[PDB]
Amino acid sequence: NNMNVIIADDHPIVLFGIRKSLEQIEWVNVVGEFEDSTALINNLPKLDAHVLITDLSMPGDKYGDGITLIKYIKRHFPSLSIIVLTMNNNPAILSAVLDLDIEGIVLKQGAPTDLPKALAALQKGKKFTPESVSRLLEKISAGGYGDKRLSPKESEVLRLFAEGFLVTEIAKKLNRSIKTISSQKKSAMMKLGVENDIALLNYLSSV
Amino acid sequence: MNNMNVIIADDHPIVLFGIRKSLEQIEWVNVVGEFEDSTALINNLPKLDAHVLITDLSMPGDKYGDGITLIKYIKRHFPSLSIIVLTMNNNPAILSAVLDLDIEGIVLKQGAPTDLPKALAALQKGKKFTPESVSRLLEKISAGGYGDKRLSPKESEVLRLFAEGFLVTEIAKKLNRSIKTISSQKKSAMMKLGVENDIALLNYLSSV
Amino acid sequence: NNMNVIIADDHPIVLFGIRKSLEQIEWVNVVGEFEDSTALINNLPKLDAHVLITDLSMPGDKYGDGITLIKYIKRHFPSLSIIVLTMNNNPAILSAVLDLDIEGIVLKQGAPTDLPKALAALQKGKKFTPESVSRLLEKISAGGYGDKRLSPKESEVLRLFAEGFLVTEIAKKLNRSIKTISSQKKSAMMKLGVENDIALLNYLSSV
Amino acid sequence: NMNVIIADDHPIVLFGIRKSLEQIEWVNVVGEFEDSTALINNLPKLDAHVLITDLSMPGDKYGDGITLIKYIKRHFPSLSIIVLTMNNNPAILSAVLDLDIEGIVLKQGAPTDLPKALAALQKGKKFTPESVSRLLEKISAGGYGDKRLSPKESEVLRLFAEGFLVTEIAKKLNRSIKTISSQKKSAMMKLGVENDIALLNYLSSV
Amino acid sequence: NMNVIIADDHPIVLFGIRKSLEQIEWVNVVGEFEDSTALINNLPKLDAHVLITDLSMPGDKYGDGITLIKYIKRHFPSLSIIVLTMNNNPAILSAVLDLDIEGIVLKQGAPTDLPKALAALQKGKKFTPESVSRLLEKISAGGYGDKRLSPKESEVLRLFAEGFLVTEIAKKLNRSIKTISSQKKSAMMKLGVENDIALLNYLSSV
Amino acid sequence: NNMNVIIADDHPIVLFGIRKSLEQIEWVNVVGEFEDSTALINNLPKLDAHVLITDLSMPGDKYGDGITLIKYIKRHFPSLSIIVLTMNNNPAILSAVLDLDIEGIVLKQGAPTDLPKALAALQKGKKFTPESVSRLLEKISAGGYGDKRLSPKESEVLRLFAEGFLVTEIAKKLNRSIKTISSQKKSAMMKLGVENDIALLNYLSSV
Repeated sequence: NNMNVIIADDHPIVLFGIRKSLEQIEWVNVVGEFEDSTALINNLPKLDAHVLITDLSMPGDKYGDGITLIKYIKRHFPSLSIIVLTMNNNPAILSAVLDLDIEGIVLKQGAPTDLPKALAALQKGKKFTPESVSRLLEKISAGGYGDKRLSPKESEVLRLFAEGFLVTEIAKKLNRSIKTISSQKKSAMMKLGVENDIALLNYLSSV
Repeated sequence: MNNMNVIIADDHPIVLFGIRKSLEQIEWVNVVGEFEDSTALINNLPKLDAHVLITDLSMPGDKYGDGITLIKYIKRHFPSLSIIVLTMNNNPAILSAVLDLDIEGIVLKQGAPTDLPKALAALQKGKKFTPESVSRLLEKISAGGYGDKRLSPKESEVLRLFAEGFLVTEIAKKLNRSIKTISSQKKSAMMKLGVENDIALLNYLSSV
Repeated sequence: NNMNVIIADDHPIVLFGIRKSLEQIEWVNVVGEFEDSTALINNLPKLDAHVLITDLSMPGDKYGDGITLIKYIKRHFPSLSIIVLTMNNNPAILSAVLDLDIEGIVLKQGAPTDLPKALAALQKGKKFTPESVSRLLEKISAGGYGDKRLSPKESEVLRLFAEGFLVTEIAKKLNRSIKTISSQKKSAMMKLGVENDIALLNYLSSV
Repeated sequence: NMNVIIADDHPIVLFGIRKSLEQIEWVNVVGEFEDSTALINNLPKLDAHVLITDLSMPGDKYGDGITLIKYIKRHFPSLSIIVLTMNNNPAILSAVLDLDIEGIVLKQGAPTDLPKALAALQKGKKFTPESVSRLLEKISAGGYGDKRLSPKESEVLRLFAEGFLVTEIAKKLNRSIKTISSQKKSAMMKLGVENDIALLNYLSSV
Repeated sequence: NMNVIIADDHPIVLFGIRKSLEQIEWVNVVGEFEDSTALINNLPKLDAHVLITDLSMPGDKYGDGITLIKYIKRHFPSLSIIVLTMNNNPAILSAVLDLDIEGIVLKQGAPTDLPKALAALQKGKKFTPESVSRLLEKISAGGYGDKRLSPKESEVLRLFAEGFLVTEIAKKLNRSIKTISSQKKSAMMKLGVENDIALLNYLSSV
Repeated sequence: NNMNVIIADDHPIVLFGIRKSLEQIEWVNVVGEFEDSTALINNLPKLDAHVLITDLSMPGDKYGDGITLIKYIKRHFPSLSIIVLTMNNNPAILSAVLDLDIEGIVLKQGAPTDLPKALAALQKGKKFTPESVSRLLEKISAGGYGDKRLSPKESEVLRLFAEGFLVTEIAKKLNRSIKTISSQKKSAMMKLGVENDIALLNYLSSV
């Protein structure tokens, strides 16, 4: 079946390569290309397509930036399928994009194979997740904070610290020394990526 | 001042004894129970002739929670009880979290000889007690709960766009500045927030 | 069938009155009597009772005051059926008590047969609402704020005022005089029981 | 330089805005509107992301006042908004600031406030003039007035909300019926409520 | 004058509605549409009070059915909506009424219903025809059907949702396994669920 | 690290088997054995226990039944780790018990191997889920409604039906024959376990 597609990307060289790779798929018909979000949004009403392939970092000063722009397109064009094509390999960005409930994400890194597969899955009404995305979602598998998971003893020490126990009181409670629990705490702070107690306690309110 | 019955709880037996002796020198305060652990405190609360509890944060007990969670538990299960938290913990985020429980007040132990009687007096006049020391520690997280040195408008915008999914290079193009300037404003922002990597920065920014 | 009943009232003559009144009903067995909520709550784990008859003004050092005590009993002893017997005839109080999902309210100003009817309805698995309680609920029939409902014109004036229009600007838009809109505004305020514009705006912010 | 759109339906006030912005070299007015429908319909094509707008603007289509501003915020989220208003009511000004916008400028306030607001916006900062802050002091006690409820007043209201009749509050707090009736009456005046149903609804929110 | 927009992709129905409204002197038809894209794209331009629209209108942009109606409500909040539909499923009609629109008119209901809907709108009131109310009585028992769950059926379902086996329920209630199984079957038939998993999911999300 | 344990079960073969299994572990002490929920709740405050091994369907009505009793125990003794033992092999019950956030579940077949593993997992800090539980959860692996997943075509049909398209109008929308769509709807209704359009729509509204 014939699928009408719109491309939105502000990197001319990437846009060029996407156009060329979609021209070799006979059932894909490109009906628009845009370099900023104002032109994209203002023209979506007049173009017959229900697939948008879009990046995250488009310029424009009306309809929001990045994830907020994708949310905006979703709410204002609810029948439009969205594939996000991005160079952002940060795990927390990718999972936040997947929380929006869109067709799929394609990393520009592994993209020669993935974009045609994403479009194939879309034609069959399925979502697509390439190996290169689920690989990066494993780096936030241990509680959303990293590859090195907190040990059971580290987690208890941070739990008591978040409950209002000072290090000496944590030492007194679990029978270990002050040296031991100081290092179990320091170890845990390094894994979470935090430099002081204020920032540690803030971080633990979230998760 | 009218006569006021009081219950005291602290896991340090020497401090518990000390608190009792200080309060026995005040003729309008009468201590009717002392506890070392939270299990015995909770199990005895139903029978004790008092509705004012002065309590620690670091009590042992394997049953009703510990620290802030234990205080929550006491509030829920004994909602007429007035609670003063008497603690050594000076960490601002712990203090504001205890104040969010909507209790009578916090007394820091270093000021207890004068502030603990003032807390009990404020309770009789139906007002909360927050000593100057506690107010000043709360000022060390006055900028968005993360520190005293606030993010500049330029730093906030860089972080905002980073949270939206802009890479540093794309923020530079967006804001029309160099990659060196954006990288510098980001590094400064991360230091003020006290975060060391991007995963930590983005999890932190999911709160705001 | 027989029914075990606990009574709680902090007025000694009323507590005696209730016990004695129920003494006439052969199938009612009074298994406990309380003057304060602390003794009541401390004995509920031990007593086998289907029903608690209680007022709202009991003194108590521990388990809450009034409605909060009723919530407490409903939460911590979830099989206990509750009849609230109260002198409080304020419609918002009675409404808030009925929202807790109890057997029913009986007024101390009620009919001689109201409390016996409530107990009888409970045996049949049904809630009881006395006629006197229904008439009091009619006093807040119009949106919870009173008996006299806001007119369409009054509501439009308050809407525009809540959205930030001055009375002079409401006159211009609605094509009416300042006197007419002032009068409709003054009328709306009297129906809501509100004395100044700050109170009016805070009231409209909630509902 | 900064392009700007202006929306106000009082030509006298619109001249004062256009006059004071003519004095500022780095501001360009690229759009002027008198109703909200024309404003909203043209925002997609206007070469500006800064709007100076009236609160009480005519317009059948997209809402009125605070609701209109929320509508603009939602449909154009990158737009910075400065609200120009004749309304001096503290609760209204408070509710406009809760929208999270660049700021409010009063028409009655000083003539340099709008230049300052635009200058603040250049630096990424909100602007709140002294005239707005002065008016907000009128609701500094819990958003209901200038005079705070005393501890005794608050306890009386708390017990009333729990279902204690005035007679039972008196027995509970060991005081006369006229004392707590007086404290209740005083509390109701500070909140601005005339009867018990209004009082009890007010206490459910806060 | 009440300006009206009409939207239906069945031409027989679309021209029919035009004729129906031309008989009423104070109604002005300002637009006619066969799809939701053209409808939504022109709503900003057209000055209209009311929209008469069906539920199954084509369009690949702004949503389908109920979602299209919600979309129109959010983005054009002054537009009164009358839904004209051939769908007479009570759960659909109930869900459409929950949107807070002017009304529903069934296409197989009487030919005076649409004029009566427009007349009611002009007086500031909602219109619900008797044919719609009759269909709503088919889900009167808790939104699930005509026949309400008995007290005993509800007791059995309650224990089953708590994790009790039928044999355990029988023991607890001093009844036979067959009696409990029969009360369960009967309850499942009233609810319209065919297996235990569907029953539990149905009971948990309610 | 001596671990004090309470057992709550009214089935004698199961109670005996649990105690016998725990007798073999040197660091385990049984400090309570209860055959009804009221005795259990009344004695929880005065026993020094970290772990509760409890039955899902114990007698006693005072504090709730089943899943509701477990939530009640959780809220009133939040530091108490809970292992639920169950004769109920219904997948939807098991997932609802797991949603309570507890140490784990053991089926009735797991008198020997499952409890020592669960208790070892608990001492180390981790949850435990036996193979026998996982195997039964596979029966609801598709969306919580079964093991036969709705196809994309089926899901698109149901989505349009929930939005208020008649079957005739779904055929026009999707450009398929009415016969194909009726067939797709029927098969989708079978997978969900619903018998009429009202149940289907309520199912699609809620979950």
